[PDB]
Amino acid sequence: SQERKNEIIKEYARHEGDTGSPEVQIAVLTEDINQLNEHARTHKKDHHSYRGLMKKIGHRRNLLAYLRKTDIQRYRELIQRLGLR
Amino acid sequence: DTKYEIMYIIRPNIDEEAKTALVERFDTILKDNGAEVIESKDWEKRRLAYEMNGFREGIYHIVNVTSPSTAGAINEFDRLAKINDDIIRHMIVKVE
Amino acid sequence: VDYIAANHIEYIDYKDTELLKRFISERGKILPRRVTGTGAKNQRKLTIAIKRARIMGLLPFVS
Amino acid sequence: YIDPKHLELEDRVVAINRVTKVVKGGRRLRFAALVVVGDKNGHVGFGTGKAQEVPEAIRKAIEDAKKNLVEVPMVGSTIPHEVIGVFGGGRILMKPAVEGSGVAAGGPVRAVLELAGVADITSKSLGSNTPINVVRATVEGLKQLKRAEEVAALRGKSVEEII
Amino acid sequence: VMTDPIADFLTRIRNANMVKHETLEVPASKIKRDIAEILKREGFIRDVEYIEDDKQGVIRVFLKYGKNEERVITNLKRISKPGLRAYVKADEVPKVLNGLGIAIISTSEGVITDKEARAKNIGGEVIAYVW
RNA sequence: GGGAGACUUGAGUGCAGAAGAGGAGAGUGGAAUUCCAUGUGUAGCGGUGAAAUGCGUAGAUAUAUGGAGGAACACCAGUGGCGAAGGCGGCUCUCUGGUCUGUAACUGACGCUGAGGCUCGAAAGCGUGGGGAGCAAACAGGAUUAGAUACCCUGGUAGUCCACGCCGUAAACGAUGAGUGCUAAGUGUUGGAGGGUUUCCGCCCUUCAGUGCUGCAGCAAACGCAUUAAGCACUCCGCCUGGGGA
Ligand SMILES: CN[C@@H]1[C@H](O)[C@H](NC)[C@H]2O[C@@]3(O)C(=O)C[C@@H](C)O[C@H]3O[C@@H]2[C@H]1O
Ligand SMILES: [K+]
Ligand SMILES: [K+]
Ligand SMILES: [K+]
Ligand SMILES: [K+]
Ligand SMILES: [Mg+2]
Ligand SMILES: [Mg+2]
Ligand SMILES: [Mg+2]
Ligand SMILES: [Mg+2]
Repeated sequence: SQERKNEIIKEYARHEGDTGSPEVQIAVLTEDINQLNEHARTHKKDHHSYRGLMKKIGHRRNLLAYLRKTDIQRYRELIQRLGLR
Repeated sequence: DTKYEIMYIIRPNIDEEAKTALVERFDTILKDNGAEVIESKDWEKRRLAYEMNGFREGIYHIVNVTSPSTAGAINEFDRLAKINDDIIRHMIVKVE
Repeated sequence: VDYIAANHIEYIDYKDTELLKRFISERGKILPRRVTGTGAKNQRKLTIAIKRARIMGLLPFVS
Repeated sequence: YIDPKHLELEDRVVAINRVTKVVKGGRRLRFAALVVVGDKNGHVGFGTGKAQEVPEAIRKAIEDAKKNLVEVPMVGSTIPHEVIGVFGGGRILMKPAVEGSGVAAGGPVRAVLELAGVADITSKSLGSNTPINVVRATVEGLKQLKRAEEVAALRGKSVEEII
Repeated sequence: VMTDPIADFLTRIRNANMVKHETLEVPASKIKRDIAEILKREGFIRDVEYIEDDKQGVIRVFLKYGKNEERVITNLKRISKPGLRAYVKADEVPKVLNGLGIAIISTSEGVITDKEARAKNIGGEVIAYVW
């Protein structure tokens, strides 16, 4: 939802107007991944959509690796807020 | 909220009284289930292109409604609509 | 010429039997767009509108 | 185009191949001849000819070869630089060699180099050894040889500046 | 993705040369400018002009053809590669077509030709053969 | 290569749009087949190269009116569309993936490939529970034939369908791994974008991404490929090293 997306963007934006950044993208990808997991458990035969879920997961992983290699302080701050591992 | 157009064919022999109660009933189903009936109007009484539940005529009634995709108004209309003897057939379509 | 585009209609209501009638043949079959001139996008919309009209008794399936 | 006249060309039969066309009555056997022609002074050519008899096939091959002469750049007894000639299966590597080392070439390559006037050259056939294609591959390599003066002129340099 | 912009530059020249294009453009880099300059002064290309833009700049190369539009450049080969870097010592510096061509070598004295490298008695990474 | 900065083109986000048999779930429509019931009706019907088996006077086939049930979706429909591939075609709704085009607000190389692992994977097959119209391995009968464990005919079970769990193979093919850049043209078509005309409709041009055909340079053993390369290049992976035995 564009409303839920924007409100997550504002909560995690590194500054005013920041749509693109590891924190914003990862957080939006985090609620996208959670919602698609709920869909997945209800529709266990929807293999085509599951592939979209997996690509979202790999993109989130890649952005997390970039954030960790770039600023470990930010990386730790973010994963706590989103409750990642 | 998404916009739906509902058109159902009432059996052509229904009484005027029964039709009014019928039309009122299926607006109340949608209102009760989180849907705003932006309009509902009898369109035409037409000959059918083929026999439908034994009938070759029907009174087409169009409902324009709005509701969240999550709400059960459309599903509830469809459920009660199929059981109803007066309603021959119906279709629910999204509109712009 | 694409009749749908010419008339400047971007919504094809399946209740419009008048419009839909010119796009079916004798026996009620859907005409190819190469025979009617309609464009590919409009042909798909017409097909849905006709099929929805048939299910609601506004157009016949056969004959 | 190198004019055959004014040159004392010599001929070398590289290969004589007996070839068959199958016919209703049996087989029509002919001879296909591959000949290299050259003046041993930097001009060499090759040609093919077919006939029912070997002498007639060679004559046609010789006449074809004279019409297809090419000039080979030559520094002293060897070629200006390394070159790889490729045609079909044939793949011929040719290198400059020190004075007096002879023509270290095999097969049809020897005929082309000797009739062209190259006396010292190292070569290796790396592809198929079908005589027609190695001969063709050789000339493709020789046509890639460049003269220092022509290279210098094309680059706007003196031959010393290039080297 | 593009992993060897130098090899891309050499190939753009090779492909443009094949069809005898008058000019050619490439995204700029210091090493690409170094290579273009060497081609310029060694007589392989006619000219080189530089364009200042917003991304990384652009280098325009003017290809050179002789009388009858004979190609001055025969071919260009990338020697050192991302997959296999090639290094030569001062005594290993290559001669390309017995000196009728050039090798572009990157040294601690800069990017220079094979002639220059063995004059200074230094080696380095062999970038490309040009003949 | 390492370290500290800077950058915006690659990559991604935002914003604005576009198309779609992409997937999953739950409903639903007509045509037709079969069976069933009831009239009408009378000796055939069905089938082959020709026949017979078979069905029918216990009333067939045909025809009319209905009822049941399953499976598949005519026309549209198109080197058309979508998907990683396998694949996806009635209609409606719910949930859901991806792609494409503008814009250039944001991030600032975050990228590519990817052994091992994991996931998906036609059809047949397997397990449990349903369903079963049509079709049909097996099988039966009738033919053909020298013989026929076939082709042909009449039947017909599994299977084909659904749920769930296995299987993991196909000339699973473009018999062509993925990413990137570069290198004549012509002409279709699908979805976009921009402008110049056109009263609109549309035409004209520019362009992006697909999808085809034709065709240079180059490539190729040849056949052929050719901006959707099999051309010119760089990166990473898979794989090959005479045939048979395998
Ligand atoms: C019907 N007569 C045939 C016919 O003329 C053939 N050519 C088409 C002819 O062909 C020949 O001349 C041949 O070439 C070979 C030989 C077998 O038959 C020869 O005799 C062949 C004659 O016998
Ligand atoms: K009903
Ligand atoms: K979508
Ligand atoms: K089964
Ligand atoms: K096109
Ligand atoms: Mg010839
Ligand atoms: Mg199966
Ligand atoms: Mg296999
Ligand atoms: Mg195209």
